[PDB]
Amino acid sequence: NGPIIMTREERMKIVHEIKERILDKYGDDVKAIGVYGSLGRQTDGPYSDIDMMCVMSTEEAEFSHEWTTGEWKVEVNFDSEEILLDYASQVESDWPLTHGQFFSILPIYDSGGYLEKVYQTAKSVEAQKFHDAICALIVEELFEYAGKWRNIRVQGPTTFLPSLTVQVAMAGAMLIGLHHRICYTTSASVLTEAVKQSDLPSGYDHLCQFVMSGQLSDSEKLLESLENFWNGIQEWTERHGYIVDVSKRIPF
Amino acid sequence: MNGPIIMTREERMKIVHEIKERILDKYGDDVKAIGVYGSLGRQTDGPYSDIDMMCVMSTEEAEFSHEWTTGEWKVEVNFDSEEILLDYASQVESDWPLTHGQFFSILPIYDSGGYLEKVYQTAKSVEAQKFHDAICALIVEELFEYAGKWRNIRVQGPTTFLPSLTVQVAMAGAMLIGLHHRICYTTSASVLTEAVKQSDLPSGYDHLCQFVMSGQLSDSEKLLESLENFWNGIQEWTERHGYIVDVSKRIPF
Ligand SMILES: NC[C@@H]1O[C@H](O[C@H]2[C@@H](O)[C@H](O[C@@H]3[C@@H](O)[C@H](N)C[C@H](N)[C@H]3O[C@H]3O[C@H](CN)[C@@H](O)[C@H](O)[C@H]3N)O[C@@H]2CO)[C@H](N)[C@@H](O)[C@@H]1O
Ligand SMILES: NC[C@@H]1O[C@H](O[C@H]2[C@@H](O)[C@H](O[C@@H]3[C@@H](O)[C@H](N)C[C@H](N)[C@H]3O[C@H]3O[C@H](CN)[C@@H](O)[C@H](O)[C@H]3N)O[C@@H]2CO)[C@H](N)[C@@H](O)[C@@H]1O
Ligand SMILES: Nc1ncnc2c1ncn2[C@@H]1O[C@H](COP(=O)(O)CP(=O)(O)OP(=O)(O)O)[C@@H](O)[C@H]1O
Ligand SMILES: Nc1ncnc2c1ncn2[C@@H]1O[C@H](COP(=O)(O)CP(=O)(O)OP(=O)(O)O)[C@@H](O)[C@H]1O
Ligand SMILES: [Ca+2]
Ligand SMILES: [Ca+2]
Ligand SMILES: [Ca+2]
Ligand SMILES: [Ca+2]
Repeated sequence: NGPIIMTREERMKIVHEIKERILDKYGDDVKAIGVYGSLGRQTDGPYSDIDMMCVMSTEEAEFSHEWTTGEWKVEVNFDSEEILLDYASQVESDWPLTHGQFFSILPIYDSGGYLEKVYQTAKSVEAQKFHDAICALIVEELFEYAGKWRNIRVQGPTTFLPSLTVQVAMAGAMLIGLHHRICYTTSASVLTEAVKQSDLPSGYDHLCQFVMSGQLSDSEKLLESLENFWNGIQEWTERHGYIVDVSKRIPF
Repeated sequence: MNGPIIMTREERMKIVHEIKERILDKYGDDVKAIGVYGSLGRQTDGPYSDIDMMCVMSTEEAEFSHEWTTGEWKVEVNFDSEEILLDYASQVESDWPLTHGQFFSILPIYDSGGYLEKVYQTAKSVEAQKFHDAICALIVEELFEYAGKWRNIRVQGPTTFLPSLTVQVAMAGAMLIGLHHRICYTTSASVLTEAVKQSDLPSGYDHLCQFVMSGQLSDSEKLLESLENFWNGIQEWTERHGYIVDVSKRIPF
């Protein structure tokens, strides 16, 4: 019947059950256990799942247990300290979406401040990595998206335009999050938090109103809204020094 | 940069061969093969399409990519050792229908020993069990969690996320059906349009896709009905096709 309603107290009872099972199964190879996601922020809603992370002493440990009981869902990630720290210091195009997990850790088990170390590593990422990730996002994501809707304008399909518009607004949100080096609280609040940030690219907020409201059927408006956002991107990047290399026809 | 410019297939192929020559010049006999994938590999590139190319290296553990723009056009070249590429071609993730069409239409431009054919043969020869597992994982990892997200939206918001979530659910359903039929979608723009003409869809999916394809995503009440109907169709569909996971234990490890 899909996920059921659960209270915060029931989810924490489940968490401590998982904690005991982890400690029983892996014992002294467990360095730390934490809850992240909305339960880690103590903002989980009725239908929220449980996300837990485990620091293992075993070197090269990298596995996950993800399951449902038919009523609720749990995900537990098991990483060696090195693998977890290296992932926490790595900045992809979706870093604002993903790395909020290291800012929300509720420690449940910790033998030596490992969860604090993970948090310190995530909040201390060098500014250059956000610069590089922003330039990568423009090339690998926004430029490709611009080709996709320009193709749609000349040859369709307009049936893809609503989905693409959603993706573009999300990519724009990642761009803003990388620029402010702030992680969004949750996925559902990515767009609502993005448009309250300072320093938006021209045309971004207008595009987001289509995605947030769901009024994505006027495909001519959407293409014009995408173009204005794309135009504002070049002005915004030049104004913030996120300059993309266009000088080499073949850069290797 | 003025964004992507109009380019013809002839111009894009001229660019491909310039890249091939530079790859062959730089890596010499460590290049086992070079091929084109994406819409240019299918010779269906549109005016604003970019260029996607693959390269098989003999160097062990080679795994890098060069992706760049000139301000007018964009290129991506992926370099993989044969082993890494054959391994990647034979793993089935939740997004296999989105990603692995690349191995079925490679336009060959350089090949020292049928490596491009070997990649294709590897991609088509994946065991049925790998699709079964990917489908069961997808239900747990993606659909069940999406169901909680829209149920959370109904009770505590935000509805401003609902159009986006609905797009994501339609895409995941498209992966689900593509995994079921072992069909890879052509390009991202055709994922939903091809998913809905597949036989034996879960009940409520085509209606959900009609919301997403038409862009009529402002009626939060109707979307929530539609997501629930599709979620119901999933329970019927998986359970009728044997995509069953044991869910009886509170902690299954
Ligand atoms: N190449 C074979 C294998 O690919 C894997 O990565 C796969 C996937 O992650 C990766 O996706 C990469 C991302 O990462 C990176 N952040 C930007 C890049 N444009 C995107 O590329 C892919 O998605 C784009 C659509 N948005 C497509 O336009 C593009 O043609 C496609 N190669 O491309 C690969 C599939 O083509 C691993 N590298 C490795 O297991 C092995 O190399
Ligand atoms: N965990 C530390 C690091 O995680 C990485 O993977 C990251 C990412 O791909 C991975 O994503 C995994 C997927 O893969 C897997 N196929 C389904 C699973 N629901 C999803 O989980 C992630 O996405 C969900 C939202 N859709 C979130 O609810 C979930 O909490 C989040 N961990 O979770 C990790 C981030 O939390 C690498 N494994 C490795 O660098 C190292 O293990
Ligand atoms: N695609 C993704 N990949 C990796 N991490 C992600 C992710 N999406 C979200 N996250 C990270 O993983 C955490 C848990 O994500 P989710 O379970 O999907 C939503 P949540 O933040 O717990 O709020 P919720 O109550 O709506 O569930 C996020 O808070 C975020 O830090
Ligand atoms: N998110 C993704 N990740 C990995 N591969 C993807 C992908 N999306 C699409 N693909 C694969 O990579 C190839 C190239 O994708 P893209 O360049 O993004 C669109 P295309 O198929 O070339 O048509 P188009 O560029 O004319 O719109 C696709 O044909 C497809 O097999
Ligand atoms: Ca969660
Ligand atoms: Ca989760
Ligand atoms: Ca392409
Ligand atoms: Ca591409």
